[PDB]
Amino acid sequence: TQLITVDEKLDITTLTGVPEEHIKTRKARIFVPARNNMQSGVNNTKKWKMEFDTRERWENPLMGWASTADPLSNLVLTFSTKEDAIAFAEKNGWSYDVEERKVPKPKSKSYGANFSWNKRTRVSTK
Amino acid sequence: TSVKPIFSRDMNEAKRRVRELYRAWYREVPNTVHLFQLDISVKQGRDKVREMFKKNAHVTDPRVVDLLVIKGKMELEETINVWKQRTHVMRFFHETEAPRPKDFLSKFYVGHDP
Amino acid sequence: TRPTVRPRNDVAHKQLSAFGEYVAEILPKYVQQVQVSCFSELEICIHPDGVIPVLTFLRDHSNAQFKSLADLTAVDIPTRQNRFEIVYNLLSLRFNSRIRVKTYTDELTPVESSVSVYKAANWYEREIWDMFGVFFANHPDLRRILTDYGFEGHPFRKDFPLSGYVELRYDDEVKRVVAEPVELAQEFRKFDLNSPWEAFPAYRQPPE
Amino acid sequence: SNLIEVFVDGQSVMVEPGTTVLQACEKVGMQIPRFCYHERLSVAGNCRMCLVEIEKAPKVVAACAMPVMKGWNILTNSEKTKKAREGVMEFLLANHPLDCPICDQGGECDLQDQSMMFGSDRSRFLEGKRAVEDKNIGPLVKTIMTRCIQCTRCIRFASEIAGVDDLGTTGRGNDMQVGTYIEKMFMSELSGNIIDICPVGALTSKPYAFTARPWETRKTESIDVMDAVGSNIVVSTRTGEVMRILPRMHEDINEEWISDKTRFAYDGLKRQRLTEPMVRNEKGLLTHTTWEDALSRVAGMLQSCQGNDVAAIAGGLVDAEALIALKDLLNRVDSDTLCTEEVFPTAGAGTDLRSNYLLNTTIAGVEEADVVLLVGTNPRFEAPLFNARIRKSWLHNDLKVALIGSPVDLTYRYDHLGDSPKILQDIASGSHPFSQVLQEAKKPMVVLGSSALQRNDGAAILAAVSNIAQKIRTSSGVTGDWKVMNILHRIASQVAALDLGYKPGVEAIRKNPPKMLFLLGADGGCVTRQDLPKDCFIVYQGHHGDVGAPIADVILPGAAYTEKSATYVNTEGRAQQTKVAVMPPGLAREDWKIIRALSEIAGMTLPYDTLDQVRNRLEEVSPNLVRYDDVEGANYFQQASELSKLVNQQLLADPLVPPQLTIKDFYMTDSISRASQTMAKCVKAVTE
Amino acid sequence: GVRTSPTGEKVTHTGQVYDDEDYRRVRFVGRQKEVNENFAIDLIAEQPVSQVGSRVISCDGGGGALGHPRVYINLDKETKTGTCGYCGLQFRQQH
Amino acid sequence: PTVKPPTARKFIWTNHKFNLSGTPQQYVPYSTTRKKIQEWVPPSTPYK
Amino acid sequence: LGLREIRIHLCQRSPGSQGVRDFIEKRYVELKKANPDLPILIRECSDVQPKLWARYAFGQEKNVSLNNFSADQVTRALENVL
Ligand code: SF4
Ligand code: SF4
Ligand code: FES
Ligand SMILES: [Zn+2]
Repeated sequence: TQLITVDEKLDITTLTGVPEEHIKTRKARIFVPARNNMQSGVNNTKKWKMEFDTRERWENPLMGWASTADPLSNLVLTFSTKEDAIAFAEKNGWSYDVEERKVPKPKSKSYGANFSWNKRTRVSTK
Repeated sequence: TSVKPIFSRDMNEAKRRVRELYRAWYREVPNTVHLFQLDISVKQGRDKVREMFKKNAHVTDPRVVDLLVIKGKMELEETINVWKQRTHVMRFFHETEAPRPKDFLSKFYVGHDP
Repeated sequence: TRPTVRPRNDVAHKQLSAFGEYVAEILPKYVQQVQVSCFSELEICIHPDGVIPVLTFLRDHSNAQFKSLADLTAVDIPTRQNRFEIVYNLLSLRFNSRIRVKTYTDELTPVESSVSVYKAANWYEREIWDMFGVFFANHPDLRRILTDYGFEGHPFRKDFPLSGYVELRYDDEVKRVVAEPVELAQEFRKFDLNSPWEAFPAYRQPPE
Repeated sequence: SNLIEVFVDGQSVMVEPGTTVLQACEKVGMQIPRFCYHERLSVAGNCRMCLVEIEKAPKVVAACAMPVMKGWNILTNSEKTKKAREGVMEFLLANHPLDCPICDQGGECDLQDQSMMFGSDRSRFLEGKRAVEDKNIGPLVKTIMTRCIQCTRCIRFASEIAGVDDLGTTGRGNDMQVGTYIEKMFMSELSGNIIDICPVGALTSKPYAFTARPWETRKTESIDVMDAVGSNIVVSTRTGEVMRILPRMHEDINEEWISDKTRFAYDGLKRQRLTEPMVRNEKGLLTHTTWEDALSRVAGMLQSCQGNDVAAIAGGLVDAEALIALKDLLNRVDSDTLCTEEVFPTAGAGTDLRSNYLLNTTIAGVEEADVVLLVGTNPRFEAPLFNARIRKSWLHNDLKVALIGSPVDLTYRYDHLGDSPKILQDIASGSHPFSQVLQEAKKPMVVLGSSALQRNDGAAILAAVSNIAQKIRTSSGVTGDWKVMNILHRIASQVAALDLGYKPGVEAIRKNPPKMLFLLGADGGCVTRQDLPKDCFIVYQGHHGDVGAPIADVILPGAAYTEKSATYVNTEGRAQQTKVAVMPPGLAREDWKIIRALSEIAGMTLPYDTLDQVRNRLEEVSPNLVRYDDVEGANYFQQASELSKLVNQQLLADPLVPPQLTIKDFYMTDSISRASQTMAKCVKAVTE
Repeated sequence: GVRTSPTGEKVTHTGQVYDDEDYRRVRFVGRQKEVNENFAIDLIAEQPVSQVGSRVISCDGGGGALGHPRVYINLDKETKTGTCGYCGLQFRQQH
Repeated sequence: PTVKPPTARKFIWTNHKFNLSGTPQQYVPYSTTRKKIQEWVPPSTPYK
Repeated sequence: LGLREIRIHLCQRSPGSQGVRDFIEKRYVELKKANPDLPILIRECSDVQPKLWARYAFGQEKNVSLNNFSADQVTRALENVL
């Protein structure tokens, strides 16, 4: 009711109990995941995935597994806008990198363009 | 940006509540080190307590400082009861080195640590 | 769709629609959404200042009894200015209907301790405080239940990872149980599984 | 004006004319289940899965070739649309075998995803299921043609972007074997791209064939190496290691494209790597030891030596971060000499002047060029993705492309002008009808290869090409800003070293003899222990060294491009950082970490410890290199060419030929590609 | 049935034998490395190549719906005998 | 099971090696995997 | 000791940077004829403070800000460096 409020940023790493080593050490990455190109389906777009950097993964000497001393290794954070993505990355204290979304460029194709008269565009095989 | 407070009006009442909390922690140590049959002198534990208070020293929002006061209040109630045990109080200490320094040469002999 | 398809009660659809329109018209101060699911349970989406008034209304008023309290949950959703969702669930004894009171909340600004109107909400509030951090002012006892007291971090966030930061073992050096940083002997192989190709065209959110 | 209305499911939107239904559905957010369409190829209405019902129509039309007439109402989710999709999917799963366990596209099929989300569930067709005899298309591509659904996608692929025409349809009815009738190895560049074009598990990878499965592996952002272009590459990594790589899309460059060497190049990256620092022993044997003895020996020698005897050759795939750190320690001690494997002339201020030493235009912007000539190179075997862009340009709009130096197998009916620099300058300057095409054309491009840069006359040929570009620049009033002129390179770290103010070429070592030198990835024989005094003290910091490494005195295990967060520059000046995917085997720490540790141990220091502070000093040296992902267009071309008149020397009549000319010379020119036995298999396959 | 290390240890069907600079050998000390005695590759070459004079054949592998699913393999190449990807056992046509 | 015991497959034991934990002859775990990264071979010849 | 390297930081729009563009139109070929031995270099990124730096004497770097300055003043700063 028009109360106390100050206008400042947020530093939630004092609250969430995380080690400051894993705060100042690592660095987030915010990106739209590129389409797995062997498939052709663009539903895997329309997100904003936040990952962390990959780190040390040695081998289990007894079996031949993959062991790591990395607690923040296998997270991913699905967001829906870059604005609140960068806002959250600022808000929870860690540093971050911002890649940029690259759309499929629209084109101009026709079967009639494939079957021209003098133009060298000619499929010659179908 | 009318945002609700928790308890205080600025950082000053927050300083008052946290110095009350620090007084309670300071006169709350010797009963704990007498009760739990511990292993460490009184002044060393008090120094790590005041070091923990020194750790969060760059917080300016009143809600966050009030919430840390609430966290310390909850932990102080649990330590002044006998709900916690020897393992938790030793878990506040960090004696299980891991002596891993910030020396770039020592960061180089055991590495991959940006 | 005559075999193998779950039928739905359109009678209950119309009744819950009329009742939700009733509640929304009679409390205009706090009601923001009333939605009816296709499987017919009522949902009421609520600003976090009518917690105590709407719960005093819903426990009483005798057109809607709703004594039975089910869960209070908090679901952690990023990409929102107000992240968390306090979800009351109410059940009427005389009427056999269920309403989901979804009031929203942020990280820091509290809500106001439903134990003054609902005694069953006590330990639910204590649990949701210990696991998330939605502060509960005007409440008698906010302590830690379902964690260790040396443990902290509110681990039911999406920000907290799967495996915690600490890990216990015993050592004869200090003759006790110690807590070291986490050392997994196996990766927890995470599987990217979400295929493309739009499994539900009715739920297509619009593009930018 | 240029806008046509459709009611896609009753939702109105304006559409450009000439486009078709599927582009409108992707404009509104819809998809359509499709097989034979592809967004880089021609449209051939064969798959029949793409159907959609339009109102007031007795048939159901295909959504690939139908032009958008005015005021449609498109029912993407009507009744008979779903009925037709169920029918066509039930047709497709009759002649397709039960290989879903043993196939190579388990999570990455397309039949499986479309058969769930659009197909039926109860099947028919009790008896039948024809079988097709497989072929051996090549030792790089495993081929089981029974999984082929005859979707006719690789054929249009080859016939447009490869131009090779070795894959055709044979037969009729149910019996249509798609392949080569004569059992000839389909081998060319970009042949590795066909295993991702194949939307089913029919044309697949040979070295990857039965090693993984897509849901276990995790994807990782990365940037291509070994080429000056840098296609955007996603490494399918698994278990602290790899499995394989895939191309991914940048708008300006390499949209769904990758080199075949690049695709199959990870084996030599994992084959015989270096693990530990190695010091010689007085028997004469390069033993291995801990970092203490090696770094102490190197620091003691470096502190005990100064002068012009401190040399550093950085060739091959090295960072920009490591170059900044090495240059900074280098100027901490006394002075300089730095060289690369390749040579660039410094006459008209070539080390500076952002104009000349890189590709000035846009690689996507070569589509708007009109007349292009090409002085000695072979773009089929120097960044083949650029050749694919050239062929795509020539296929869509008009080009006139001439080649100077050697008639090679560029596959698009090119002009050839002969082999002499005097021929190029005199013919293109004085009087010739093709030179008249240059003067009275509109948007021309002269591409200078880095292959003819290697001779001593490179300043003269550079001066002649700059004279041609300057003459067209003074001609026609076109377009500024735009330009005829561009050059290409072979290694990205060459472009980075030209950016950071180094001396290209070994000439500073040829004149002044050094007595202490650092080899960062010198593969070829630029310098040896015979072009240098006997007491050498060379330190090779590298990975899987087999040629260059037995020469060495001190071996340092440097990291690899999949093992460190680099910052690389393409041939047109775009900073693209890599992402760490694999931690290296052995000790094998990071390169700038090694150099700053060397500054720590030897009697000096550096005011930076982390990679962000390395980026701060990189921001100090060059401002564009930290502003990622963007182009940078410089100017002052006439100023560069009037600087070029300082040295005006002979254009000798030796017939310039690109050594980048044949398949083995493509496959073997790296330590990485030289190491991998996959490349050895396909070398002996193509030769024998 | 097997082969043997130079140190005198049972190798496997997979070539994963050891150095003299290892420690998995020292955890093998005193406790028997239980290799599979019977290998897998050896049994296939002992099998008679089943020959049917058809063109395109079926395969089940030891009982209907007890084994790998039906695979229809081609027998049109002659010097290249068609191998089931599941069974492993070859086939030849006759004429 | 003397009505029909057998199976006509030639791999089945007749010893039926029983439970053996706590013996000198017991199972050990290991890796059924060959060489991982194939370390670089240093040459044997000297340069002086 | 002596001079080693000179670096130029420019953009497309700033008035002092426009003065440095005029300096680099008129007095760079004169500057290159002055010393063919000094590797001066010119850089733009997209937009930046138009700096002029010089590294010499075992790595000592010196800054001048050529913001809102004319071309003759940039010539004076070049004489200050050299
Ligand atoms: S081989 Fe693959 S891409 Fe070619 S027609 Fe068959 S299914 Fe299509
Ligand atoms: S291509 Fe697809 S449908 Fe065919 S066997 Fe492979 S995974 Fe199955
Ligand atoms: S895309 Fe229209 S037929 Fe395949
Ligand atoms: Zn079989």
